[PDB]
Amino acid sequence: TSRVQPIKLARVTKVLGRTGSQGQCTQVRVEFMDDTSRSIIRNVKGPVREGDVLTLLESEREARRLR
Amino acid sequence: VVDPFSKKDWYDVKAPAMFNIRNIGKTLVTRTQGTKIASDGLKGRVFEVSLADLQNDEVAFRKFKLITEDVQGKNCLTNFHGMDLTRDKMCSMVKKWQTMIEAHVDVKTTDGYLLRLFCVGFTKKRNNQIRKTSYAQHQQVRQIRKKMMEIMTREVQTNDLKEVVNKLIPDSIGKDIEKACQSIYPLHDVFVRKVKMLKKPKFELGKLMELHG
Amino acid sequence: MRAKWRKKRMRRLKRKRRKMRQRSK
Amino acid sequence: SLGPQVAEGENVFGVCHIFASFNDTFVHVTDLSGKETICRVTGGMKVKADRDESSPYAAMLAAQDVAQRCKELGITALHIKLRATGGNRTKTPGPGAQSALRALARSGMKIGRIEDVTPIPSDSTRRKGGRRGRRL
Amino acid sequence: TKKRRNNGRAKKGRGHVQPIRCTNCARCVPKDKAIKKFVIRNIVEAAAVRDISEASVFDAYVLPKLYVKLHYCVSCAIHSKVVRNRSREARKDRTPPPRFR
RNA sequence: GCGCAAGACGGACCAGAGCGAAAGCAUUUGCCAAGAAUGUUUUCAUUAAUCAAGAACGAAAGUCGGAGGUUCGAAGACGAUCAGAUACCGUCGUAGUUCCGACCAUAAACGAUGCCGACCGGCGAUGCGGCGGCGUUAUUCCCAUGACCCGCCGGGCAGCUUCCGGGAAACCAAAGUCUUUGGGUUCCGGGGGGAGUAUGGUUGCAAAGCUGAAACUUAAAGGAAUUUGGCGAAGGGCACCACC
RNA sequence: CCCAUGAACGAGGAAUUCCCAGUAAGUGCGGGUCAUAAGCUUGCGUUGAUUAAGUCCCUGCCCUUUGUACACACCGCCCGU
RNA sequence: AGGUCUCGUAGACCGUGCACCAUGAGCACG
Ligand SMILES: [Zn+2]
Repeated sequence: TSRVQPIKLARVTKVLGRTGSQGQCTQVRVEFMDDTSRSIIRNVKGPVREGDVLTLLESEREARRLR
Repeated sequence: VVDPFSKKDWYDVKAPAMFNIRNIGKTLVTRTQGTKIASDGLKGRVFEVSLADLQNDEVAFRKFKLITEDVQGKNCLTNFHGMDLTRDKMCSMVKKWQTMIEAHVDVKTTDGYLLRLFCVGFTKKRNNQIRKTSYAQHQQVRQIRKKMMEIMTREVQTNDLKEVVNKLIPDSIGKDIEKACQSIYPLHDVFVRKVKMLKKPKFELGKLMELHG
Repeated sequence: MRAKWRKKRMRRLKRKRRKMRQRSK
Repeated sequence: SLGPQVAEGENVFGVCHIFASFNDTFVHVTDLSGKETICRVTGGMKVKADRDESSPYAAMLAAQDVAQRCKELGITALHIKLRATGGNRTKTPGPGAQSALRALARSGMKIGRIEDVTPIPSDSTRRKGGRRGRRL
Repeated sequence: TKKRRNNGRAKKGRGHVQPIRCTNCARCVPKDKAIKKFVIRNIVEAAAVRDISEASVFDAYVLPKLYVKLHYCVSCAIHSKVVRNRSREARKDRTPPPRFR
């Protein structure tokens, strides 16, 4: 990479199904505080409520399958 | 033993005056090592360029062939060699439940240029059309093909290469074909698929001077 | 035993018997 | 050896021919004329195993090596010429092409127009194998 | 016994259909019998599209697509999970499955 | 990357679409010749379908003469796989695969359903020709033309439903109109093997093709469709004696 | 029961077991065995957590569909020299 | 004159592929 990128905050909206081979990961619809328009899908680990605020490092990538 | 990039040069290629931006890239060649010269080895090169890298804001999926045949030092001047289309556009235009019409015309310009004009053509489903087929009869296809043949052999023999290269930059021949063949079958997707150049005249340097302006 | 190779072997046996008959006479 | 004019905001353009089969990955970088190559690396250059010649990891290693090489040479803008094995064989590109392209982009390099230039035939000769095919 | 109303193909008034080669295999399968796959994809899909998006010299540059057509032998079609098998009453559904994803 | 030379093949458009008696037929253009269907208040007036002898055509492979050998590739050579491979796999590779003429007449040549003709439900689309009727377009006015829409007619490739009916059932607008058994007319089958074998005739350069038994042996060999079964078949569900 | 003797053991490879709330774990006390008798088992009580409110990846089980020349039911039937 | 237009959500594939299968000694009872 060799690039700098600021930490961008996030906020979940609706919980989705739980992906992963053993069901470890979880899909969730997650949305940014400072950019109200755009909303992406990210793979999260751990128990998530239905509206808690989340901290995200990279906002470029998108969620996928277990692979 | 020695690094091969020490005895190298750098040269600039020039688009002809029919285009807008004369700078399209740079190439490199070795020095005049021994008896051989670096002038002829820089000659036989084909420079594939896109239309958007030459003009400002137009169709960007048109490709052009440029070939050099004269050098004077730290500079190269090109010439038209052919016109092609990108593969993704060609694969995107073809689809099921429609007909494809293709023809090729061998034409000779006012100069010593034996070109070869290709074409495509695809019929259009109407807006209120319920039928999923939208095919055409064979004689309708023959008439449309003959119309394309006479249109593409109408506009080349009476005029030179420069203004027909100027005419090839926008959609002119395809729009003329689509306007002409509207009564036979309302096709919508007309393009000149490929332009191939077969014969070269005797090369003289004044044409390359006045071609680039 | 499918019929194709059985017919092939029987054809070979018939050819052997016929060519033995023509070497005998 | 280097670009003579100063690059303030502009860039120089070469082409990079990626050729990805199902058992090898070629990264070949050539000038805009198409005749004069500058440096080439293959998937067998960066691994001592004949089976991992078409690998995402070998593609990343080859892409990083060729990106570094054209970085000291002085080319920073690349045109991608992607290619499969073509011909009468399959037309789907190998899995190492995407990883090689991503690793070439991750090195800090500017690209231009990308396309596929695989040699698709109209109708070629008979395919390799029998009528019943390569059954296993 | 008779399995289908047709004979696994679409030949109704022809007798001979120009055979084609398989993609994974090299079987000489007739054209109307082989399962045809037409997939529309692009060069990069999710793992490198943003990485190209902030590494391109042209802004708003749409990625070109790749268009290929695949011919599958029946054994290769079952083995690659392209087509499955249904019950007796559910075999006579000529509609394609709903392509949600 | 630039050209040159040779041979093969015409993708994507390509369809439960078209033509042909059947094998079969896909770059453009030109020439010759043939044909279905549609239309007809044109002509002849019973000239009609089936057909033993006889005759033409007939996929691939195989044979006989030569510049053609690009690719692919029976036999053969090599390396692995394996307990054992002269099999699955990989690299070369002869004869062929290509053309011109002379041969043979065999396929799951299958819609596993001879040909002509009459009758007996509906529906929605497809291809050809003809007919009728609002509207749009080849820009704005008027005609017919091509494209589109709404119906109808005749022939054809086909699709969905059923107490019309049939069938052992799969299924069938034909495989229906059959004990309430007769429209006309060719070929062909009599348990399973032996056996498409022996012999004879016939055709062919050959390979083989057609015609085609007996002795002996056997109580079964077979066709549809249900219930757990068994899949190195595909899914779905459950479990801290499974996992995270 | 009393006094001396004071070894290995420095948190253990491959592999593997048990467990979602007064639970695991630490801790002691009863009963069985008993003339003499608990490093076992069954009950009782004290202190008292980390993690999770899912998955079919592994290990097994169950169901549906499909194929069958198998029905003493694949440890089945079965071809040839 | 305002500055972050409003509402709801599958948008999920993508170096992923597997060798090694020979044989079944038989089989009740009314
Ligand atoms: Zn295959």
